[PDB]
Amino acid sequence: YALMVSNYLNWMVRNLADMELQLGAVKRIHGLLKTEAESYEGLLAPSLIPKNWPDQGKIQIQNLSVRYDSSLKPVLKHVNALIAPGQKIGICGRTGSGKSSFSLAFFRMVDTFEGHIIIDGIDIAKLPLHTLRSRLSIILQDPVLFSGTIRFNLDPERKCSDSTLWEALEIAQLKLVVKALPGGLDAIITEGGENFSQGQRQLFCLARAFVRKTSIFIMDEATASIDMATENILQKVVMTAFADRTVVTIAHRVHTILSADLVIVLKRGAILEFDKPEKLLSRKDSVFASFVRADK
Amino acid sequence: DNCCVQIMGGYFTWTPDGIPTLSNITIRIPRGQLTMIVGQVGCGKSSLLLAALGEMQKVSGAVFWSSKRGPVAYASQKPWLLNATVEENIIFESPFNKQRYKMVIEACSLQPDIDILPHGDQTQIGERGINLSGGQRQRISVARALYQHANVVFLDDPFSALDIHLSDHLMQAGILELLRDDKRTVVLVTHKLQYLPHADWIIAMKDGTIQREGTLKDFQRSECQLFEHWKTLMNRQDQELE
Ligand SMILES: Nc1ncnc2c1ncn2[C@@H]1O[C@H](COP(=O)(O)OP(=O)(O)OP(=O)(O)O)[C@@H](O)[C@H]1O
Ligand SMILES: Nc1ncnc2c1ncn2[C@@H]1O[C@H](COP(=O)(O)OP(=O)(O)O)[C@@H](O)[C@H]1O
Ligand SMILES: [Mg+2]
Ligand SMILES: [Mg+2]
Repeated sequence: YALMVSNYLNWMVRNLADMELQLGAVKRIHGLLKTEAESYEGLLAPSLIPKNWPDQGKIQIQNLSVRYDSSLKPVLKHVNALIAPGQKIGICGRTGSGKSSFSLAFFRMVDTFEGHIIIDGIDIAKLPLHTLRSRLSIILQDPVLFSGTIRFNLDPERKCSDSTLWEALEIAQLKLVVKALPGGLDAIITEGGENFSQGQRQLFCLARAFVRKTSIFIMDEATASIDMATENILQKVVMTAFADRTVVTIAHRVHTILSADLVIVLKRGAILEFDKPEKLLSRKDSVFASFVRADK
Repeated sequence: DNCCVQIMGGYFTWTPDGIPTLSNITIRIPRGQLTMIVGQVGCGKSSLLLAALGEMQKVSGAVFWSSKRGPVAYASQKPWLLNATVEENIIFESPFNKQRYKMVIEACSLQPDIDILPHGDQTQIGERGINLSGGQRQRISVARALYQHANVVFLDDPFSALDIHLSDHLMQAGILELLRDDKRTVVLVTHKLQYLPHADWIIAMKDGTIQREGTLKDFQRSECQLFEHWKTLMNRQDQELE
């Protein structure tokens, strides 16, 4: 057993050494196990919510100043809107003003540290968070697509027929090139969407927003990438088809949003103007009229 | 003839099997001279630049580069960024000239975005580091272009994630300001069609092939229907495009 000591002392101390090296991974996974939650259960009870929670979108904004973090400045200032259920709202502004901050204020990711904000009477912040982000709809500037297949990338919750998916390809003007793919449906979108174009990736993300049948679609700058002819054609298609739907649009180009109902202008976190586009273009001192003039 | 890129009749592809991606590309790009590529969505706009690099596969056709191939500057449709500092992004293994770096970051107008960053110039951005806006990442990725003294600039679309003010600052200063100083060959894809007066040659392409190439007066005379589509589409339909 002295020969057992001289054959097993090295495995004692070397297994102690990589035991410390492997237990550093337990220390790292327990440090990352203790992260912050988002507190997905809300304040308000889940019995006041109907089937159609956003049936008529009365988005009343009152005094909504938001913040990304606790150490930062208030990004948006004291803003006020009264948004009708049949309305279509185009929000324009500079980069760094807060217009894509304002689209995240409907979904409770950017922290609403003061503000009243409601839809259909009842408070946004007093809601279940999953029922909030399930019955509402966004579309972002970034096209993020997953791997697998196109019927999964348009419908990951598996509950749809192919006719409403091809209706979403009809209202994306995507149906002709998805029929030009050699499966018809069910071919392969790769890691991040590298099988296709950037505008086709954004068109897939647009049609993935078009599967869901909620009465609120909000729109960030999706047609920053997709060109002007399909911007006009797709703007005409989503203005004829979604007639009931309260569409909020961060338009990238101002000449597709001259046909809007009323227009928010956001400069440095605050509403400068809120009226008709003909009224704010015809005022001629307004910064919306110089946004039209500086474009064309 | 003063023409660096002379791709004639290329039947290029991505996949080695199947149909080719591109077909019969008979293009010319003049030296020292800005040109623009306008097509529809998914119709070959990045694919011409990646076939001109030879990243896409040549089934048939021939490429006639002139001063092998030199170093070209390039900024993609998706902005690739290092895990380095912002100065090490924008220099990108060049000698650091302070005044040429200064007029690049004044030309891009990234100075308030470098002013709000917590170490300013030398903040280690990237994956390991601080997340960015995406528009600032687009301006950083085109700010690594137009610096290299590389004389051919393959500038794929900068004008997705930027507004009208920063794109007129990028199109009056920078593009046609310092790229008219030396004779740098700049090619652009851009759907913001107000800069179609600021183009000497114009490539218009459609579904793999090109439709035509040439100047705005040649598209005015010979093509004259997609010229009318651009005249309706830019919404300055009263004037004459020159
Ligand atoms: N990396 C790739 N691998 C395989 N096929 C591709 C790839 N990129 C594009 N394609 C195919 O080639 C065609 C050309 O797309 P491309 O990426 O050139 O679009 P684009 O016109 O440059 O996009 P945009 O409108 O954003 O400029 C598309 O129909 C697409 O299906
Ligand atoms: N992830 C973030 N963390 C902290 N601050 C941010 C973040 N994103 C944006 N901001 C700040 O919010 C302001 C408005 O940004 P944002 O709304 O995202 O862009 P835009 O105003 O172009 O729509 C910016 O000045 C920026 O400094
Ligand atoms: Mg934004
Ligand atoms: Mg492209």
